[PDB]
Amino acid sequence: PSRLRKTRKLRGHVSHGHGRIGKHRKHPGGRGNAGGMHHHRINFDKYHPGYFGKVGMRHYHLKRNQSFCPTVNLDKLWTLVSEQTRVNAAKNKTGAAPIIDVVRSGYYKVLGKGKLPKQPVIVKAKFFSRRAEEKIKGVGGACVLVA
Amino acid sequence: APSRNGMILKPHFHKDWQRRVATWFNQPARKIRRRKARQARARRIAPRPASGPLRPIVRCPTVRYHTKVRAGRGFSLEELRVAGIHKKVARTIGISVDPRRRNKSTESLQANVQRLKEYRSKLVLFPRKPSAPKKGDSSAEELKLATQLTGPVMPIRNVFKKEKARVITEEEKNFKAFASLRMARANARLFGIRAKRAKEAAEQDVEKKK
RNA sequence: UGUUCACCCACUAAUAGGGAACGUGAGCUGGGUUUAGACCGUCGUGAGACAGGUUAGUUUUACCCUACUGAUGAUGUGUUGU
RNA sequence: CACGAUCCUUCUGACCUUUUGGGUUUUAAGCAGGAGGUGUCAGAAAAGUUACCACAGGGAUAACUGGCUUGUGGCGGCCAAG
RNA sequence: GAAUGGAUGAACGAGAUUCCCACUGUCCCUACCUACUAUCCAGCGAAACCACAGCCAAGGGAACGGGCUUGGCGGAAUCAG
RNA sequence: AAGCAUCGCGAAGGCCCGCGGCGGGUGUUGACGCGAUGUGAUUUCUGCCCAGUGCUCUGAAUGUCAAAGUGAAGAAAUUCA
RNA sequence: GGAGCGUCGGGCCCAUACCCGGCCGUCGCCGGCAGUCGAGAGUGGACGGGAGCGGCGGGGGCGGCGCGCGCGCGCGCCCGCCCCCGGAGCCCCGCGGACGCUACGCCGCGACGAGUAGGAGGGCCGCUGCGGUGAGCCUUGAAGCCUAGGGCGCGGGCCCGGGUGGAGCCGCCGCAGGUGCAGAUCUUGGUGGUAGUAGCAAAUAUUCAAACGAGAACUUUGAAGGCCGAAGUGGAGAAGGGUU
RNA sequence: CGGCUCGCUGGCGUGAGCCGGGCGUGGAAUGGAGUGCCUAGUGGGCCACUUUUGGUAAGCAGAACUGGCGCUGCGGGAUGA
RNA sequence: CGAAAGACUAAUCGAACCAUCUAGUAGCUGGUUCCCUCCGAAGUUUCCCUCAGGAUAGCUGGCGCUCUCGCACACGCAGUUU
RNA sequence: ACCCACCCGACCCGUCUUGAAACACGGACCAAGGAGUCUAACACGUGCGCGAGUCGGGGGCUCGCACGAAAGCCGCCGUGGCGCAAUGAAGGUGAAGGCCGGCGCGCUCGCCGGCCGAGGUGGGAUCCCGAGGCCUCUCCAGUCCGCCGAGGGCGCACCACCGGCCCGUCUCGCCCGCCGCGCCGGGGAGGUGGAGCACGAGCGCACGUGUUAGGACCCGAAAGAUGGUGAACUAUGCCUGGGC
RNA sequence: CGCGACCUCAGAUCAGACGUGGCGACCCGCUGAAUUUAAGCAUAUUAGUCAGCGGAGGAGAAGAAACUAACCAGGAUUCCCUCAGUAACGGCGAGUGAACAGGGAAGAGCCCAGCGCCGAAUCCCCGCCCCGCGGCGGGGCGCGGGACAUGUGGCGUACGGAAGACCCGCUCCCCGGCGCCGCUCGUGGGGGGCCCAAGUCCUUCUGAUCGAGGCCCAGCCCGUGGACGGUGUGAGGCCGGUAGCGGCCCCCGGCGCGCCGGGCCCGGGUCUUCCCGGAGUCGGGUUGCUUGGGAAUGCAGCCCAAAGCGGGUGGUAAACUCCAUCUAAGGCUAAAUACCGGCACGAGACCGAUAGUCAACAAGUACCGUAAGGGAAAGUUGAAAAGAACUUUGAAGAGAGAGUUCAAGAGGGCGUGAAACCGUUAAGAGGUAAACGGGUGGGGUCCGCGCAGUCCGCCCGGAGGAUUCAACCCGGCGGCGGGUCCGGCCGUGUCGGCGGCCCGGCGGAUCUUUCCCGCGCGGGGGACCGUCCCCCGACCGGCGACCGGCCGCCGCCGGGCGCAUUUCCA
Ligand SMILES: [Mg+2]
Ligand SMILES: [Mg+2]
Ligand SMILES: [Mg+2]
Ligand SMILES: [Mg+2]
Ligand SMILES: [Mg+2]
Ligand SMILES: [Mg+2]
Ligand SMILES: [Mg+2]
Ligand SMILES: [Mg+2]
Ligand SMILES: [Mg+2]
Ligand SMILES: [Mg+2]
Ligand SMILES: [Mg+2]
Ligand SMILES: [Mg+2]
Ligand SMILES: [Mg+2]
Ligand SMILES: [Mg+2]
Ligand SMILES: [Mg+2]
Ligand SMILES: [Mg+2]
Ligand SMILES: [Mg+2]
Ligand SMILES: [Mg+2]
Ligand SMILES: [Mg+2]
Ligand SMILES: [Mg+2]
Ligand SMILES: [Mg+2]
Ligand SMILES: [Mg+2]
Ligand SMILES: [Mg+2]
Ligand SMILES: [Mg+2]
Ligand SMILES: [Mg+2]
Ligand SMILES: [Mg+2]
Ligand SMILES: [Mg+2]
Ligand SMILES: [Mg+2]
Ligand SMILES: [Mg+2]
Ligand SMILES: [Mg+2]
Ligand SMILES: [Mg+2]
Ligand SMILES: [Mg+2]
Ligand SMILES: [Mg+2]
Ligand SMILES: [Mg+2]
Ligand SMILES: [Mg+2]
Ligand SMILES: [Mg+2]
Ligand SMILES: [Mg+2]
Ligand SMILES: [Mg+2]
Ligand SMILES: [Mg+2]
Ligand SMILES: [Mg+2]
Ligand SMILES: [Mg+2]
Ligand SMILES: [Mg+2]
Ligand SMILES: [Mg+2]
Ligand SMILES: [Mg+2]
Ligand SMILES: [Mg+2]
Ligand SMILES: [Mg+2]
Ligand SMILES: [Mg+2]
Ligand SMILES: [Mg+2]
Ligand SMILES: [Mg+2]
Ligand SMILES: [Mg+2]
Ligand SMILES: [Mg+2]
Ligand SMILES: [Mg+2]
Ligand SMILES: [Mg+2]
Ligand SMILES: [Mg+2]
Ligand SMILES: [Mg+2]
Ligand SMILES: [Mg+2]
Ligand SMILES: [Mg+2]
Ligand SMILES: [Mg+2]
Ligand SMILES: [Mg+2]
Ligand SMILES: [Mg+2]
Ligand SMILES: [Mg+2]
Ligand SMILES: [Mg+2]
Ligand SMILES: [Mg+2]
Ligand SMILES: [Mg+2]
Ligand SMILES: [Mg+2]
Ligand SMILES: [Mg+2]
Ligand SMILES: [Mg+2]
Ligand SMILES: [Mg+2]
Ligand SMILES: [Mg+2]
Ligand SMILES: [Mg+2]
Ligand SMILES: [Mg+2]
Ligand SMILES: [Mg+2]
Ligand SMILES: [Mg+2]
Ligand SMILES: [Mg+2]
Ligand SMILES: [Mg+2]
Repeated sequence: PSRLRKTRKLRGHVSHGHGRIGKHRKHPGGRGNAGGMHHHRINFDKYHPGYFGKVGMRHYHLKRNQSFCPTVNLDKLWTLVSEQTRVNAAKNKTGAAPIIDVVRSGYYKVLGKGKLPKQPVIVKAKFFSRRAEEKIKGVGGACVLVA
Repeated sequence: APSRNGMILKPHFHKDWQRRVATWFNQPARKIRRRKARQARARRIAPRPASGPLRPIVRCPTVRYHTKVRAGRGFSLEELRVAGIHKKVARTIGISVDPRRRNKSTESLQANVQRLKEYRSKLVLFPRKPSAPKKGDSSAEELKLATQLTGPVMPIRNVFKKEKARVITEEEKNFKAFASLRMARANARLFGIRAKRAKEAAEQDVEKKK
């Protein structure tokens, strides 16, 4: 919508909002990220601390899927399963504890943020945190490694 | 020139890109054309599935996909050999065959034999002439269907086995997972040197004798 | 002497001093400065340099407005002439 | 006051990390601290000439006039030792 | 200052100087004449240039005004210069 | 410009072209010639300077001087000779 | 005998400054109004017993918190009532509520208003096309054009009258953009002043009569006077032209 | 005021940090405050009072301080940043 | 190509002309289209092969939010003074 | 609003500039044309939908498309993107604490049972409780309705401060674990680096402004590069003719 | 010095074939800048991009792993989405920059050399006959030529293959013709032709209407047709079309059946014995280019130069070592993909004659340039030419009358006809260039009046005329509002029915395989939970969600009411 834009309101005025002392010349700074070291340095090193320089190790044929390891927190572990597993449990009276295959739901690691409700579980997962393990045991459950 | 905060960003419009802009005003016209051509091909292969041939079940590669299962390119030779379909014939009954597939584990093999067996059950081979010889099915299962199969033939559905609620034996509860993982990491790490030091120590024991 | 300036001869009453975009190039002239051609000296490895010398080198337009010069006329006095 | 970023090099440091299908060893690559310098000292790697010259501009800036000033030049007082 | 050539030198030069004789309007010092113009007329008929325009003195002013301030003043339309 | 004076070359050569060729120009040529520079008819001269920058001559007597090749140690990349 | 200079009076002169008033806009007000009492607000109302001229017998405070338009009252007759706006008649009305209320509306009080570069808001300002919508307009005259006609708007602009014209065009709500010019030694086209001006001056030269003809300075014929003066203004080619 | 905490400090004590109570206008004048995001133009300046450096001085060059002009009309200063 | 003047090479030569790369780049000239309303600057900072430009502070606008109470019942802030 | 008169006022615009009526440039006049665009990427603001999710592409199913190259639908609804977790160069690791009771010597360390469950200080719009008024036509009783409300509380968001947790790192220390007792693995205390956590705010769509890359507001070089055309002029050589 | 084989080479206007140039949007192979960015510049970038050369096809190229990976593993090529502005490169600056996996579009796989077996079992050309002949083919017959053992053809190629013995089960696939049947998706494939609904109805405007009003239901008639165009304005019905699984005729394709001519004796498993791979290539060194590819991603030249349990890859140089993974140095292959050139169509929130292509027109034209090349301007009378007969002035161009046209105030460069600028006509002014702002005056032009503008409207009082009613009941209709929620429909929250629950379905990682069906899994039942529906009673919000009676009120029509009422008029 040109109708709404600013150039409609600038019609009539000479400079078109670019001033008349200094003008709208083509590329007064240099094109683009020109002068990162010289003559634009201050902007670079007060809004991009650490642009310039190497750091760390190269890694040639990176393939991301090798390092694939999506995490989930205890916080919302019960979310993976239907409420009626968490309900048929705190009930039942066998002391059963329902299984939660986390790898089925698409998380490999189980990290340990959050309060887990006092209600036993069997968490199957590829990897665990230390704390996530501990919390799980404290609920009265069992962590289970899977390949 | 940059002005107070923003991504120091690199656009790739320095070559003559407007010479190679590729618009998509086709796409509707395209989508139709494919669709017509699709419906034509069905009609040509008259009672044969529109899909194509039947294709194997197959697991993806890499740790990432790993858990999922797709359709593969074609059934291996072992899978045809065990099912008892002559490879040259299998092409003629709508069974995809690749021959470059290895077959590592017997769980993936027996599944894919089972597939072909099931296919052969629910297949309606018409006889060559209207006069009916062996193999060719009855005119009952022929009149009741010279019907095409819409969609992929015997589709693969990645499926899960429901685990019932156990009781947690004092042993599961005993397990120290995180520790176990740390241990298992370090033993892979240190396997190799440990073996070299033991090889050193064995040489020192033998060197003591001489 | 391109000179401004300078000096000398002569006359004279006297050979005072200045200004006008250092009056005055669609007024001239173009000798000199100050393109390009060339020579010499000094300087520069060199291309080249030199308020160092030399020689050769295109000086456009007015019919507009004004100003000035002269030329017909103009309003008035009824018209005309004296 | 007496000093120097990124990149690169070099040395020192840990039973350190990586060197990619796995293992051992050399090698290399990282991590951390010093050194090798940028004096145009917040840090290009860099000789002239053009009178054969060009282009973008500048009265932000020279070479005339004209303004301001009058040191300097020119001209004129006052005092009065001579 | 010596083949970055030195010194010379008859002949030659639309080459650079200086003097003398002759000759002359170069000048003292200007004048008269001729032809073609310019001029007036018939016919024909362009261009550059052009903010608006077009009388001065002084003032101030981006420090030399046609326009501003204060004074002088101002009379159609034109011709040749 | 004639005149003078240097310099290179005896042809698998001097000088030069060409993108390339058992290519081409000088050259249908051979030092009284081809090629490269200066000075500039004649006359008369043409001093000294080989430190500098050039050019050139010699070359196991010899400092440095690359790739290959030779040896060396190393498991090898290699390093050193 | 100032229209000079120094010291001082009264008086008068006028800026867009100051004061009062009008009108426009902006800002602010916990602004007001979806329908109610109420102007330093400092209550209103059940309802029960006991009673009545009683009351709440508190500061030269000069007073606000308490008093003289009634509390009980006139009527029905010491007892009853002290009644209902579909009717008190109203300055307040709690029974229902604008002429007003497109709540992006309407209304009230104050204050304030220079502006380049620049920023933002609003434009029932303007251009062209699209979805909607105006039972829109139009040969009984669309667009455009022109107008010493009538008006509106602060303005961008707009609307009507008349003329001209001869086929299409507009209002509103949305969307869209190749959307508004005085300048760019801007581009393309057109037109002036300059101007009936400069100019139609290289190479000696024309004159008389006639013919044709609407018409003769210039054609043609005749006569005269002139020039080129065989290195020609003569007589023939080459190239080039291409029907001259 | 009352009490707790300390791995600090130390003859005992410091000093700090915590809880729990108890007390209200603490000079004049004025004014509603705080706070966060996007952000253009600008980065040639000049002038006056006073102060002030260079300079014989300048409508010269250079600082300070405030206020101007620039961005700004209006009355006065005849004319005028 | 030049008996050398940087001469000449189709009115073009200190590098011809034609088409393209090409809408070449420009810290530099020039221009940059309707109305009202409200707010309204800077020419100073540090850095820059920086000094006719950028960066960065500053100065401007816009959007807000959080609270305050003239609804007899206020805290904080200042180009002052005490 | 057309013309004329008169008094007062009044230099020509545009532009660069500290300064323009300038003896600064551009501009004789009129018409039409004529310059901040579009794409991509980012950021912030705003509007809408859904919300620990969101998403639509790409693909597919529904039609000869009149309107359609639309519209609709999809275990593709989610392959996947962004988001929901960081931190380390990396190997890797990865956001909880409190309290109570018991057992280990409570050793501000190690292990076993119960309860609460995102800490605390100050300020915080707002809610909540509310002594007490303040009247009612009388003396008291007395529920109903307000108005205010001293005093006291829960305290959103947000801010400041102090605690805590996660990753990197250092320093100091003492214990645990077992299929592999090891140059194995795990924890503690105290600092200190992190674009962290501390009951989530994102995703998609749309508009606006700003900043960039692109012809990038419009106009402007001197140059540079590739491939072609010319010696009809002129330069020089050669061939064949002419002339003095 | 003969004749004859072959080998290597010539020549033929020998017989018969092919290749040459073009186009170039897309495609394949080379070649290859510089403007530009970096605020300078040389590496980098621009860019393997423009220009240059080569060669194609309807597509091209690529392609059946010397692949990915490191998994529980995928499995040719191309294309899209994603990966990802990521890993990486880089004066680590500017900047640049992939791949695998994952999801899709599509989907298709094959053949030699070799090693071997088979009397060369093979091929080409001659010549005679039968068919067929506008894509030169079949069949037969020839002591008719030649190619070929320096290797043709069948079997066979790594997914293994061959040959053998017995286990099994049985025998259609192809082409040259000749016919014939069903015209075979935009709903009869492709092409061609020719066809198919309804007003010129009534009035009326007009130069002419396709307009405006009407016409048994917005009017008549068709409507599977109201797209579009044309026709003297604006047309579903005047005409061409448009709609339609509408028609007919041609031709051609494609597929179905029959007959003939040929070819063709074409399997699989099981055990044994044999068989097996492309050299100046890989690989190394190198130099140069190239790449994100980094101690060398790919291509090159030069030098070296292999092997066979080898070789290649396994993204950091090397040695040792295990694993994994392909099988290189020969070849063919549709498809999804591309398409600013061509032929033929369709459309548009585009432009509307200084725009849009250079070009709406006798445009790559005229014109320029030696040449390469450059390159315009330019649309519109009217419905119809009805384009002005004739008279007259003039040598004529030009006029004046006349005429045509609705109009020439449309006259052949003619629709409309702005401005600059000019002519005239009218008015007004005039020595400080004009022009301008503010303020008045004078004159003009028109515009509104008034031949009193005393402007209207309520209510009232009076005097004159005027018809009918208000008021009042009565009968009818319609509307509102109300509570008794009275009676019934209606729906919110709650409770009761466990009643829909199987006569109520979906969802669930809840359960059960006591079930059923199909092969521990899939589908369906069967429990269970969550969610959505029937039955009646009770309480409550009695809600604009409605009905029925009753009430009250209002309004209209019709009755009555004749005149102290009732309106009208002046
Ligand atoms: Mg701006
Ligand atoms: Mg400007
Ligand atoms: Mg700027
Ligand atoms: Mg498919
Ligand atoms: Mg002079
Ligand atoms: Mg003069
Ligand atoms: Mg002159
Ligand atoms: Mg001279
Ligand atoms: Mg000279
Ligand atoms: Mg004259
Ligand atoms: Mg290995
Ligand atoms: Mg010179
Ligand atoms: Mg010079
Ligand atoms: Mg020269
Ligand atoms: Mg100056
Ligand atoms: Mg000398
Ligand atoms: Mg000598
Ligand atoms: Mg000399
Ligand atoms: Mg002037
Ligand atoms: Mg010499
Ligand atoms: Mg020497
Ligand atoms: Mg203002
Ligand atoms: Mg402005
Ligand atoms: Mg018409
Ligand atoms: Mg457009
Ligand atoms: Mg214009
Ligand atoms: Mg004349
Ligand atoms: Mg002749
Ligand atoms: Mg500036
Ligand atoms: Mg300025
Ligand atoms: Mg050049
Ligand atoms: Mg441009
Ligand atoms: Mg600059
Ligand atoms: Mg503001
Ligand atoms: Mg400037
Ligand atoms: Mg200046
Ligand atoms: Mg100006
Ligand atoms: Mg001046
Ligand atoms: Mg200029
Ligand atoms: Mg001019
Ligand atoms: Mg215009
Ligand atoms: Mg947003
Ligand atoms: Mg920004
Ligand atoms: Mg831009
Ligand atoms: Mg240009
Ligand atoms: Mg260059
Ligand atoms: Mg060809
Ligand atoms: Mg550059
Ligand atoms: Mg630049
Ligand atoms: Mg440069
Ligand atoms: Mg490149
Ligand atoms: Mg090309
Ligand atoms: Mg192909
Ligand atoms: Mg291959
Ligand atoms: Mg692949
Ligand atoms: Mg991303
Ligand atoms: Mg690249
Ligand atoms: Mg063979
Ligand atoms: Mg029509
Ligand atoms: Mg029609
Ligand atoms: Mg018809
Ligand atoms: Mg490269
Ligand atoms: Mg490796
Ligand atoms: Mg191929
Ligand atoms: Mg035209
Ligand atoms: Mg036109
Ligand atoms: Mg055109
Ligand atoms: Mg036109
Ligand atoms: Mg026309
Ligand atoms: Mg026209
Ligand atoms: Mg007409
Ligand atoms: Mg007309
Ligand atoms: Mg006309
Ligand atoms: Mg027309
Ligand atoms: Mg007159």
